This record gives sequence, structure tokens and C-alpha cells, in this order.
Amino acid sequence: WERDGAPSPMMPNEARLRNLTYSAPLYVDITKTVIKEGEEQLQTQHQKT
Amino acid sequence: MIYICGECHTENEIKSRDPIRCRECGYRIMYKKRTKRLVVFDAR
Amino acid sequence: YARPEWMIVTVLPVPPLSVRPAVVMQGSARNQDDLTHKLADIVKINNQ
Amino acid sequence: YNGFTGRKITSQIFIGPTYYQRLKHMVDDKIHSRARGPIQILNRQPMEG
Amino acid sequence: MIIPVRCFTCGKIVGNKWEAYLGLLQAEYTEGDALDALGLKRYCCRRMLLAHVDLIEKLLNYAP
Amino acid sequence: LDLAGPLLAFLFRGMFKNLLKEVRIYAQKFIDRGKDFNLELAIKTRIIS
Amino acid sequence: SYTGYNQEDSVIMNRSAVDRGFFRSVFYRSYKEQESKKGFDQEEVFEKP
Amino acid sequence: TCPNHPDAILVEDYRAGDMICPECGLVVGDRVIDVGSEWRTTMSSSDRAMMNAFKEITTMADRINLPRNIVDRTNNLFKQVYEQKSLKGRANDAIASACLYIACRQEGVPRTFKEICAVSRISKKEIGRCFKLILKALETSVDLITTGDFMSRFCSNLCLPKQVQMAATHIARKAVELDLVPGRSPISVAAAAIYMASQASAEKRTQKEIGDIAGVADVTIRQSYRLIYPRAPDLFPTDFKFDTPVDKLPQL
Ligand SMILES: [Zn+2]
Ligand SMILES: [Zn+2]
Ligand SMILES: [Zn+2]
Repeated sequence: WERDGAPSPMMPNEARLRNLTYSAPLYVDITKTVIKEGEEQLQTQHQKT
Repeated sequence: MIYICGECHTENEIKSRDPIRCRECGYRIMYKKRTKRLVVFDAR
Repeated sequence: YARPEWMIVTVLPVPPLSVRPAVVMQGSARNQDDLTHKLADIVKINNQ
Repeated sequence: YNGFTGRKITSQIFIGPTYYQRLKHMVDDKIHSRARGPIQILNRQPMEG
Repeated sequence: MIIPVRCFTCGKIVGNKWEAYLGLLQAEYTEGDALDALGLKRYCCRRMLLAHVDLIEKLLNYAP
Repeated sequence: LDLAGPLLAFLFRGMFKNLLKEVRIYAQKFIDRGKDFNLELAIKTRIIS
Repeated sequence: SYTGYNQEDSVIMNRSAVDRGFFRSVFYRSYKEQESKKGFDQEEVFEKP
Repeated sequence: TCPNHPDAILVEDYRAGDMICPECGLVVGDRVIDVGSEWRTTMSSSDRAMMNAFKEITTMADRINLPRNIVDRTNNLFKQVYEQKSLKGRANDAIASACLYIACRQEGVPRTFKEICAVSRISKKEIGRCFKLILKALETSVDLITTGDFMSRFCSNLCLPKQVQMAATHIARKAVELDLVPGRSPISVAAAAIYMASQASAEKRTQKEIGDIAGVADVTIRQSYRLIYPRAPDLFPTDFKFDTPVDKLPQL
């Protein structure tokens, strides 16, 4: 991620030259369910957290 | 003060104050140009 | 040369500046030695 | 034959191609001298400068 | 990386024989036959071409 | 022989447990306060990275 | 045993061969320096003093 | 301090670390220069509060992949504001979030208040409140944001080609120069400019898509786009290839 925040693929040579870490973003699908003892259940999923 | 872009190899004059970046490429790795001064090598 | 009363620290000596120097780091920001920091704590409590 | 005198060496010398390697250890990387150098301020003892 | 100009042992010119040596090998010459065709009699000079690795060729695969 | 994978898997579970512990702590503060919590804000990305 | 200069695991090298590039090598040393603006008072920059 | 030469500029020597008379040779000071160090060749509440605030700053930064230099700049701002103590009443999280916003502005890569809010539990309203207070306390200022300060992040986040980003930057700057959108927020203009350029290329992004990344309601994008739509041929760069002709751009 550049200073402006623009993502770009990181080549291994650029990581070597610019002293970066060759890392891949990790995302996880998270499903959240909430119960409020009111015989209603709300299930909201946050894809790729 | 010429810097050569590592991606497109564009020579661009860059001031000390302004940010270091390829004018047209946008690349962020810059190489200094070879000195114009003359250095002698003995072929030994 | 030694007395039992002298074992009790009534007056605390202060090491010279040569023993504990003022290191310079990040420019003119004098980095006091660990002894100075303890000495600073000692004097603060002593005055209090 | 002796290079200095050109006379045949009495013994016949085992000579042939052998694969040799130059090792990273150079003498220039190792030679170092000290003569009234930059002592430490706190310890008043020698240190690298 | 590139063929030495001189044989190390004797100083014979070897820098103008790598291209010919490769051409001779492409002509189905054996390595020994090619060296003899190139005038390399002393095994010190034959060593120069028989054991040369031309890394300059792959170094040119990287754009300047 | 513990190669890169199994060695990395050893770290990930410790670091993932901290991540799950951290979201539990973050959520508990908001749930006790009475207000729902934002999942994106609960996750501390620096733990794994 | 030519002149006694190869004794005790020492080697006599041909100076003429060395003159021709025999075991000549390059040594590359890379130096990295970064300018940090941490601290409002101090702001280090690249320029010839 | 050569005894023979009063007021003489002694020359530092790295051989032994001593200062020598510039024109005597006399060594004044045996080895006092300390060559190696010189030439490169139970927590307090204030401290603990700063510790937690610094932890929050780093946590916020990783959410939007900010470089450590901005984090360091934010930490310096927090120390100044925290030590000045004009915002003692305000929550440290709000102060840190406002400091993060200022640090981004001071580095030439502004993030909109919504972008900072999305990474902080503090609402945008409270960040703005602490933002203005911090400027007063520090007696500092931030250069006004422009439309081009967000084109790189927005276009990159929208997976738009470089040419679309270049056209989007040109359209937004020209619209401001022509005063086609007086009083409109730069972010609204940037989103509308991106929409116009995006609609004119193969990679077309809906109004909703640009709003989500830009944080601007599609209604707001619609209003700004309507103002610049009439002058579409003039705003587009001269050397621009139109997948969809300018005359056939969406009208709304
Ligand atoms: Zn370039
Ligand atoms: Zn030869
Ligand atoms: Zn003098």
C-alpha cells in the first residue's frame, strides 16, 4: 500500500529493494448471530474480514 | 540531478524538496545517473 | 576504619560526573545515566 | 625446469588441472592495526573509531 | 561471466575462440576435436574453453 | 522435522487465539456498556501481521 | 616444494596468471540510510552540508 | 583553546578523537572527542494513557494500511496535544483519531473524516470537534484538501485503470478551475469526476460503487455529476480514448 493508500502487487525484488515484507493479506468470513430473548434471531455475515 | 526509473527507465530531473517518484511511470524506485566526472582505470 | 553506625546510610554520596556521564543521543538531548535517574528519584523523595 | 636457473628439477613434479576456489576470507578484510586510538569516554579505554 | 581474453597459464589469446568453439560444436564436432580445430594444443588453453561458463548470455536477459 | 509450514502453524494458533481473545475483550466492554459492537473495529490486525 | 613459500598449508600463485584475471573477483558492499522525521524538533534530511 | 593561540578553532581529529590547534599542531584534549559515538561512519497515568493511545493509533493505522511515518507523525501530535492538555476533557480515542487525520493531511495523503471514522469507534462528528481543537492547541494548520488528493486511493480501490484515474483527476481539477461546482466538497467532486470518467471507459462503476469507496451518498454524487455533465467534452483530457462517446454519457 502506497502512501496514498493505493494497493499494488508487491514484487519480491521491490520488497528486497525497498525493505518490505513479502506478505499477503488474510481475510476471514465471519458470521455474527445475536439473540435478544425476543424470539427473533438476526444473523449478519461480514464477508472477507 | 537525473534519476532513472527502475520500471520504465525514464530520466527525470528531480529537486531535493519534491517527492521522489517517476513523473510518468509513478514508480517509486529511482536510480541516480552515472556521474559526469571522469574516472581513470588502469587496465591491470 | 569501620564503625557499626557508619553502616547506616545517614548521608548518601553522589558519584562524580566522570563515574556517570551525560550521554548525547538524538542530537543535543542529553541522555542521563541510570544513576542520575535514581539520583533524581532519591533527591525527590529526600526533599519530600 | 627451474624458473630461476632453467635446470631440470631432479624430481618429476605432479602437475595437472585441479578445481580451486577463492574463499571469502581476504587479508584486507582482516588486517587491522591500533596505535593510540579513540578510547571510550566513560571507560577511558580503547574502542573502534 | 565472459570468455577470458588470455589463457591464464600461458597468455595465449582465447577471447576470439568462444564463438568459433560454439559454432564448431554446433557442427557436430566433439569438444576435443573443436579445440584441436581452434589451435588449442596445450591443455591449459583447452581448459579455458572446455571449462568456460558463459553467464553473460543470461545476464543479457535482464533489461537494462 | 518441523518445516516452515508446521512451524508457522504453531505461531498462527497462538496469534489467532490472541485475536479471538482480543475481540472477546473488545466486545465484552461494549456489551456490558449496553451498546452493540462493530466487528471490524474489534479485530486487531497487528496481532497476526 | 618450490621455494618454501607453500609450507604449512600455504600456496604459491602465478603472478602472471593473476595479472590475466585468474581468480579476480568483485566485492559489493551496499549501504542503506533512511531519514526519519520522528520528533517535531528534529527532522533529518538528505543534503550535502 | 591553544594556550599559544587564544580563541583558536580547534580541528576535530578522528585518528584518536582529539581537538588540535588549527595552526599549531598542539593536541588540546587527549582523546576527548569520542569519535565512535559522534560520527555515524508502576506506570504513570499520563504515561499509561499515552501508551494506550499509541496502541490505538497503531491499531487504527493497520486497518487502512497507513505507513509507519504517518503513525510516527500522529504519535508526535498526540504528545504535543496531550502534554498541552487543552483537550483533557475529550476522550483519548477521539484525540488520537483527530491526530491521525491531521497526520494524514500533513503528509500530503489526506483521508476523509469518514475514512478515519470507519477505523475508529469515535464518530465523525467527534473527530471533527477534536480536529479543530487540536489545531488551536498546536497553533498549526493543514493545507486545504483537493480533488486529486483522493483520486489515487479511490480509483485504485475501484479497480479502475490508470487512464481512467488520469481522466478522473483531470476532470475534477478542470471542474474546480472552471468553478462548475462552487461550494461542493472536494470528495463529492472527486466521486462525481470518477463516475464521469468511469462511465466513459470499458470499466464502468455504478453510482453506489463509487459512493461506498468515496464515502459520498449516491445522491450527492448525482448532484455534483449533474453540474459537470453539461461541460463533459471540455473537462475530459484532450488525449483521451472514449469507449462510450461523451455525447452518450449517462444523463441524470
Ligand atoms: Zn517509470
Ligand atoms: Zn594456455
Ligand atoms: Zn597554536
